Amino acid sequence: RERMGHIELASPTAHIWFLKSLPSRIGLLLDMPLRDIERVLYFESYVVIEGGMTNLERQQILTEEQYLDALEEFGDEFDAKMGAEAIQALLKSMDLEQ
Amino acid sequence: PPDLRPLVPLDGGRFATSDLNDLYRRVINRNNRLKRLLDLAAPDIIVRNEKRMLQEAVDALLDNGRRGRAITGSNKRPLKSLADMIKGKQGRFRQNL
Amino acid sequence: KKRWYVVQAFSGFEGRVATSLREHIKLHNLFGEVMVPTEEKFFPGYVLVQMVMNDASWHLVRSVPRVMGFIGGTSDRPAPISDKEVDAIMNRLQQ
Amino acid sequence: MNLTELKNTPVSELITLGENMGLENLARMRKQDIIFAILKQHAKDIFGDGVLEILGFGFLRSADSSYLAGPDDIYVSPSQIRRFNLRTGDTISGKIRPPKEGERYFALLKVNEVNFDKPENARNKILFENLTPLHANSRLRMERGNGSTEDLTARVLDLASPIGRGQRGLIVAPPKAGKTMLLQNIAQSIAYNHPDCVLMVLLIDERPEEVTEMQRLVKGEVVASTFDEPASRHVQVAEMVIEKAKRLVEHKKDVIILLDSITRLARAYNTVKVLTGGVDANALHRPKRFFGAARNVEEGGSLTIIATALIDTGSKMDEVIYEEFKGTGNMELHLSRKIAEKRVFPAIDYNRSGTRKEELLTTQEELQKMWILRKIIHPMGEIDAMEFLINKLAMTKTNDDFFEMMK
Amino acid sequence: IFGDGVLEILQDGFGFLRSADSSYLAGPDDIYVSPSQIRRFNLRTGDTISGKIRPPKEGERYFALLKVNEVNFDKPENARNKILFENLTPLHANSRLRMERGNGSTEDLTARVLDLASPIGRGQRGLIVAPPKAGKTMLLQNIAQSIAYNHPDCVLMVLLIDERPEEVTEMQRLVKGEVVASTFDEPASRHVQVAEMVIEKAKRLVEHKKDVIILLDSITRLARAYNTVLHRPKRFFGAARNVEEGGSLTIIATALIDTGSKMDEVIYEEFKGTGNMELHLSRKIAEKRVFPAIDYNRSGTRKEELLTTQEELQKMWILRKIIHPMGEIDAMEFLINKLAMTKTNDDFFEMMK
DNA sequence: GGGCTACCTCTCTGACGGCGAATACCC
DNA sequence: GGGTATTCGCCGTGTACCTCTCCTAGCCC
RNA sequence: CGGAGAGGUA
Repeated sequence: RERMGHIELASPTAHIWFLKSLPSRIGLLLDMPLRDIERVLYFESYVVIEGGMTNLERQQILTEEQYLDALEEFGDEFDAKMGAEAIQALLKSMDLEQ
Repeated sequence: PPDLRPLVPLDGGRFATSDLNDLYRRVINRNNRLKRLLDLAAPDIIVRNEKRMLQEAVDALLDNGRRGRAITGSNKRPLKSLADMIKGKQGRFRQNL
Repeated sequence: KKRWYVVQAFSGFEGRVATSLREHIKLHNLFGEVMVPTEEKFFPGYVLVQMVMNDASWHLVRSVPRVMGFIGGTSDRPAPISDKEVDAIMNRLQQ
Repeated sequence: MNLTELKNTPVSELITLGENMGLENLARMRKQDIIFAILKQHAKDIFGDGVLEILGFGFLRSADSSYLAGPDDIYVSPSQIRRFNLRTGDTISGKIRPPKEGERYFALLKVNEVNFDKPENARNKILFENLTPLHANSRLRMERGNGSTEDLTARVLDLASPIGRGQRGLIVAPPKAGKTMLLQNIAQSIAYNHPDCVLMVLLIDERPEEVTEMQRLVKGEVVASTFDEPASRHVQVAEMVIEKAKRLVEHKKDVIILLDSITRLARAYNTVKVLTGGVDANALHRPKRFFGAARNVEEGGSLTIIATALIDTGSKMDEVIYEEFKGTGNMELHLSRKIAEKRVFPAIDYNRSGTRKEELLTTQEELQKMWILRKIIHPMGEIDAMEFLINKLAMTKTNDDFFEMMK
Repeated sequence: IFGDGVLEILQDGFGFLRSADSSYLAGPDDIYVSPSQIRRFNLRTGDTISGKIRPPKEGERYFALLKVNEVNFDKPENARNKILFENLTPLHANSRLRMERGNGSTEDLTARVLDLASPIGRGQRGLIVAPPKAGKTMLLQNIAQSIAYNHPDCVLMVLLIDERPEEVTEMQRLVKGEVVASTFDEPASRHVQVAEMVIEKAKRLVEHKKDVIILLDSITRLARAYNTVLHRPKRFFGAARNVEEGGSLTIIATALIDTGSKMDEVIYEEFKGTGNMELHLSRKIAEKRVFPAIDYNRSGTRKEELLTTQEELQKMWILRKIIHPMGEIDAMEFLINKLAMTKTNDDFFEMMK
């Protein structure tokens, strides 16, 4: 009655409470609107992670076509991901004091 | 813990299993599928959606019905998530505290 | 030239959705081949279809009963799978 | 594209053909999986055949696998069975298709040939249970006539018990007497003298070395089941054989079944109120119908079943089975162990041998010469008669010259 | 880190690599075999697997197999294209496995009488019928020593199930070969498991064109094991066969009769009609201290013309026609006095004519 | 009929009290 | 640059008590 | 030692 167990997930996932808290804790923390956060987590768009020397933005959202198009001219430092790992990596790249 | 989510030991073989145990069963199903799907090195188009299926399975486990179409039971009755047992008039506070 | 896409319902209905799909193709007379991966089971309900993406075919793939449809970035346009991954699943389909 | 054609092809050609089609490496694959993979790639029409085994659905068993459940069985829907009135044993040959997504067996679309005949001739037919039985009319002579040294066994068999169409005899012989060599001489003589008849050899609960020996020796179909298989398969194989035989007789065919395990088959049914010896009251009913199924049809065709009974095996159960089936048949060919120990082949008991209604298979002068021969052999002993018979049949080639010299 | 052992695939799908020094016993340090590697190489129970292993990580209790280097003392590329044992066509005994030593020693008298009574070939399936205290131990040692002396290339495996531990150590330190046993200190669950590991390893060697000869002195004991926990032991006995494509399997078992229990009589009566060689031993000759106490009249071999020549078969036929009228003791005294005049059986045949 | 494991069809039960709020409309 | 004007669902549902019903079977085997 | 729905009482 008083001991629990755990489950090792094969892929990281986001908490629905903080995702739809009204206001969303994830949303206003990264300055990213909730409109596209739902598409990123549900694997429906892409987000930039450490773009580097390119014409991209830190947290710019781009579709599948824009993902393939940008990959043609920039495929060395370009790095975009989708899902909860993309936002998780974005969370670790964020800073508090700055 | 299992004592906090037991079954219904009625007279018979069938069991009106708790909505939480059904939810935990689905998450393990959707997780063992994804655990095997990655060792096989399946195409991303399958892994991408299957992680979304796992994503929409954990959301129902935590707070079902808040995102969108609530995962129902057999035909119509929705299932009680972990939030429903604490939120509302039938939660632990307003019913047992 | 035909491309590869995924016809996806609620996971589990790989079996009967294809029997009706092949039969629906021969009635409308843009579709190359649908494969079934299995072992002596991966893709529990995800079927790969060799076809071309057309506005008429978009409704046809959604007109077969007991199916959801394509899954991608948005409901506006479906998302293809890959060029190398099709060869990857083809190799594992044989071996 | 036929199933039996790809089964006869060697494994080397099947692997080479598969590699050209662009598939999995067929080296680490089974032969059945190779053919199953080729049929799928080639279908992206296919024809098959087999004996129907109705379970409401059914499958098409193969003869090369002794009617064993295989992954390449063709599924037969009950709708087609109810439409064409198909039964267990009907040979079905038609177009087949590989199993679709979620399926595991080949499906039957259109049947082309039923029991090696047009479907219009099989839809209107008389059942086997309504055919009028008769005695042995046509003479199935076992004598070779080539003057070979192995023909002496057939010559003695003709003088002891002539075999005709629809005959239901029994070969009574203790173990270690020469039943194997005697069965081979009969099967070889049937395929040589009467090649038009359908020869079927059934070996239930026998050694595997003996199975492959008979399969590569006789000119016919060999359906056997080793002792490594349970009695459930022994029952299933026995039923599939007798059902296929009945369907052929219904089409006016001459089916010959050379059974060598009537005692082992009875043990199989007894395994799947206890009397004396350990025999159940309702255990011998199934072998009783399987044995008595042999009969001569007046409208056309016949069914010959020659079983070899086992005696003096040390088990009281086999004695009760033999004593019950003794009064069932109409032909007993006893073999003496004492003559077999003297290395006198064949060791046939000519005294207790005989055939009822033998005048329907031999002429008047032939029956008289056989009657006179028995009146000379009967006073002499068993061993003395065989030595006398062998020394007299070795001087000439045909039995007619022997009878002419006795007078 | 390198390892070796015989594979034992469990029912769940995975398996372990048992050790040979522990008589195929489940040990805490067994090597775990992943199901992926089993599907990759089509491995089955009995396949000798030798390759690189690794120690268990946090949460594991067995050594994981990373890469296999040698399969059944051969390369995996040669074992992938093989024919299963169930598809091999059995045949009768063709090659002659002569047991005569040829050194003229008095110990060879047991092997000489055995060759004149029951010639043994490759793929033979016989039974050594003998009551208790008849000389089965001395007869078995004479056969094992004669096989290792005449045919050193054959793989000799003496599997002793439900026997004394002191007798196991004596046989292992006397014969030249592999000795696996399972004493009565453990229940019949291990007796069945060890028996299966041996027959599976034997079948794999036959598939690799090897001549496996198994001297199992427990067919009566193994039958009691299955009856406690005749379909299983009969398939184990009938597994012996001569393969035309290559290799053979000879299983020489010793049956126990007149043991005071009627159960053993039914087992002997049922297995009598299975094999094609019976070597009966007489208790009267055994109690008189006349070794080998072999009943020449009760002995015999079916299809013996495929292992002996025409002149050899005739001499054995004439010898039996003279031995049969004489009594059991009189025949042995006649045979011993005639074989003692010379050293080889060729001189005996020349004097009889 | 079922054994591991699939198989339904519906999103933008609908009101109001309103409430900060995503979007949008001017000021 | 923002201060209101749409909008589309979003959380706010008196207490206690009594009776009664309903509860999954789908697919190729 | 349940979940929804219906009816009734103060």
